[PDB]
Amino acid sequence: GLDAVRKRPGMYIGDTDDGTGLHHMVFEVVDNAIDEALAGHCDEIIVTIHEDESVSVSDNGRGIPTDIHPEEGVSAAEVILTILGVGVSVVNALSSKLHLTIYRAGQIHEQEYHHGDPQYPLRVIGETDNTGTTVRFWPSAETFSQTIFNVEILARRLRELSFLNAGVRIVLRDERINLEHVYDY
Ligand SMILES: Cc1[nH]c(C(=O)Nc2nc3c(O[C@@H](C)c4ccccc4)cc(C(=O)O)cc3s2)c(Cl)c1Cl
Repeated sequence: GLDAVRKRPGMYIGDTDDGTGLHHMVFEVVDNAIDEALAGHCDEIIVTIHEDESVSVSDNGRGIPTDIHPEEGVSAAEVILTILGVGVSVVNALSSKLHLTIYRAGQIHEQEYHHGDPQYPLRVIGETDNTGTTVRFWPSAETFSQTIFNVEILARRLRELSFLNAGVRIVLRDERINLEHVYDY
């Protein structure tokens, strides 16, 4: 039901004009990585503001499940990204593009979406000794009247999450000003 999200984004992500809803897009992805840390699976989260104005969030948790979901006939990861915290499916719906990478059970999986529509089924692209999830997303300029992330707004929330989740190392990178901050209680 991502149609409803695109039609009334304010109801799902908050104010699309004043910067709050825009930064909520990053916070929703980070909150999924924090849940992975609370469960004891993740101890490092890297949040990057890219030169292209996109944001990536990488965790070293379990990685989103990749096995086919019986009811849906597609990867569990696709079901989580494409069917309605508000959930990462809201971030996907309101992103012109989203790139998902999963490191799980010795394999690297990827899927790309445009406005929440998968471009191809989740595919294995290589081998890895690591586990975790990376989401890179480009917020839709059709939804958000401002799409430029403020490193100070992200920094304040990441500092809070670092404090509240001691033992998670949170790295904030802003490629636009070559900034890196490490939050580790
Ligand atoms: C940056 C980032 N990281 C994650 C992330 O790691 N999420 C993971 N979710 C699971 C998991 O629950 C799935 C089936 C589920 C997700 C939402 C609601 C209900 C169910 C199950 C398992 C498992 O059984 O191994 C592992 C994971 S890891 C997300 Cl989402 C985002 Cl965004």
